[PDB]
Amino acid sequence: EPPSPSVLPKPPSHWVPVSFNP
Amino acid sequence: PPSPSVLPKPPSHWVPVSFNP
Amino acid sequence: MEDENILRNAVNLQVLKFHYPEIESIIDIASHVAVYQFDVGSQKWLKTSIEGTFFLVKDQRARVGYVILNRNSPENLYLFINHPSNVHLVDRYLIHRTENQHVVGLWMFDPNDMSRIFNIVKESLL
Amino acid sequence: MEDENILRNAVNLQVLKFHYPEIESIIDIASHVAVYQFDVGSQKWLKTSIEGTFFLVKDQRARVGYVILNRNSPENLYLFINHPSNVHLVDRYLIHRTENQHVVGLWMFDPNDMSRIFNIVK
Amino acid sequence: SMSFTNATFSQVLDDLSARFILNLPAEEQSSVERLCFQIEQAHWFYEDFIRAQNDQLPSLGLRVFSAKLFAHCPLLWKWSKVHEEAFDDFLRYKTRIPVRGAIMLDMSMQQCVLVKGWKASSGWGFPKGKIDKDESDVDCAIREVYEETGFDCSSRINPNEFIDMTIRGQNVRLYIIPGISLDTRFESREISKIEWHNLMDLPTFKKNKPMKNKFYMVIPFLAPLKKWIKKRNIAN
Amino acid sequence: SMSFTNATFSQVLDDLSARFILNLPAEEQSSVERLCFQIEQAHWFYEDFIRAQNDQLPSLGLRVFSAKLFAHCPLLWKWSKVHAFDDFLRYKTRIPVRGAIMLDMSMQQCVLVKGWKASSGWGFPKGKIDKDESDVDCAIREVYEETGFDCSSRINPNEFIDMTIRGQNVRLYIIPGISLDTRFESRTEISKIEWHNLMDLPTFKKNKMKNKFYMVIPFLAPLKKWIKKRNIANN
Repeated sequence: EPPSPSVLPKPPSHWVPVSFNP
Repeated sequence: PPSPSVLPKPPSHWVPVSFNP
Repeated sequence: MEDENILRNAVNLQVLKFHYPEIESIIDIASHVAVYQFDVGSQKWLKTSIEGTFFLVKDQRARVGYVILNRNSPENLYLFINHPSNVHLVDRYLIHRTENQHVVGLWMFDPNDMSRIFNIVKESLL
Repeated sequence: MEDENILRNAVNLQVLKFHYPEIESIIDIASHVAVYQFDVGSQKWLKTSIEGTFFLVKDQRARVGYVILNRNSPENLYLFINHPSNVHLVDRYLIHRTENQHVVGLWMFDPNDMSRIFNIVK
Repeated sequence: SMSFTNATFSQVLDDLSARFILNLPAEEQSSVERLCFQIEQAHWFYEDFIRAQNDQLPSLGLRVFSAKLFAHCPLLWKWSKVHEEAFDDFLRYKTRIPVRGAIMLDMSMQQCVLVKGWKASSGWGFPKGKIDKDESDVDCAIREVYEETGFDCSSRINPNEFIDMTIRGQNVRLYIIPGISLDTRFESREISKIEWHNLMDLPTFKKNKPMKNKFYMVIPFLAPLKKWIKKRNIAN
Repeated sequence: SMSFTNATFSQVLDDLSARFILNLPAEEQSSVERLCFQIEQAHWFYEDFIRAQNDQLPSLGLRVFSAKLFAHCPLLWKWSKVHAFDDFLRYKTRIPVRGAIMLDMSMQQCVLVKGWKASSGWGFPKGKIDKDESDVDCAIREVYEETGFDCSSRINPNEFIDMTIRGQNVRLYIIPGISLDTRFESRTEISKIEWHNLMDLPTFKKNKMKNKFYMVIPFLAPLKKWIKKRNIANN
């Protein structure tokens, strides 16, 4: 009944921490 | 190439708390 | 009848205070919400095993927070909201950056609950 | 013979400058190191697929950092060291708190490399 | 968790009522069927989780537990005698999804086989599954045990030795199969791991014992299983 | 990655030399076995990864590439000389690994397997040979255990691709005509089995990292040739 976590929108960019070097 | 299981604990103040306390 | 709501809220507060003594009052309630977490390593949203009733509460220290009484496991969710910029209403979801820099997504099964709870949070942090 | 080491360091610097132009000089080199990461959600150590030669380098901005030329894949590791208090030496491991507050673990195949590199970082 | 280790039965009924019943939308509260859904969920929650933290709480049938819950909550008292009549008729007579499985014990009947899925929230449980159309109970048990544990129990399953349990809206039946060798090599064809667990190490099996592990639909069967093993031992 | 898309062949030899050989410890720098091991690793790194990126770089035999790398860095001569490592490279018995390349009826797709790890890339089903096992039997065994498909009725002992790579003697038997309707399952370790279009694989077509591959690119040049033969035989 709840939507799949794929349809959740993207969080604000500064909230995501980048994980490593490219 | 030792397994990551034998590795000791990182320092506390540098370690971040995981989600729900 | 009005008395039913007073007794309901009384029992609700008795339960929340049983789990969390610092809770003082219940600001609002949402019937059914689902909790998602954003994983930094995966760079994607994930569904957590936490589901159930959503309680917008205030504690003794006047802090605003929410408790979610998990219907799937004894592990409830108790998170505080400290800054208006850490809670955003995007689409039909409420995304919250917790105190520990975690990113949580709240999905209310009732769309109206989302709007009412979000606006009362805005009014709560000013 | 001495000339061999000058040629070694020269070629090393040419490669490092090929991947990262801002690099200026190589402070020291460790033969074989393994890279681990601590995951906040897992609350545990994980082994990364990055392995190979460890280069302690100085760049243009006088910053001290290290590049690890991965022998397993083309993705290399280039991390900066900003504070001596952000690097701890564990009995046999080196833990480093990066710019993004990540927790990295370095295991040197030569223990003398571990001690020497830690003190030269200080 | 430890949140219920020192809770009284009345506090537990309060927690379950707020967790599962009190705050439903009015449309869910008026429907008998929705209300049964919530009471079944609260009952399973009580048996599987809360009883594990405190064995001083007694195991209750769905009907007994539902009755005690109806008495405890004054809001629920809005339901009439005629409506609690019809509601108890629904709960008692509701058609529930049939699931079949097995409890596989070693030769000494001191250990049992449990399976765990991939998710961190996935707990240990008996191999079992929902029955297919036109599938017999015994065939469903054999099929699920083969699919989850890779062990063929069709030559050792006994159709007259099983534990019936009505829990979480499901009619669960677990056939008891002792004498399984510990040397048995298990493999699946979606199961994170298959392992032997000691029965006394499982929660609530021993009389007074503390060990953190997650289980799903295992604690409710431990009392009947314990009884069964005591009888079989008494025969031998 | 893209770090090698604009590199010259000499720059590639520079990167491989710094990456695998120059900074070896003095203890094991003298050993022939370790040094040959490192050169083989650099060879596999070049073929499997660097060639995937944009380049005029050609696929090279182990010894030809070893010759060019040897010429590039003078230290290797000084290092290698004063010890018959050449006879070693030429005559070293390497571990035999056997597998199959399974093609559809139209010879446009191939079967690949991927393990559970995120670093695990797509690859042909293959494995290390057991003792006293024949080559063809080893290929059939590995393909059955990894893909659940029994190919003993269609493998051709005279149709195979040999490759000396990463210290391994690899032989992949070419098996066309496999039906796309084939249902696969893993008797193991194997996360997934899937059909890939050959043109989608890196370097197959004349021009041009969404997916990760392991020991797939080196075989694409002979495989293409082989397919070009059979079609021309049947057309």
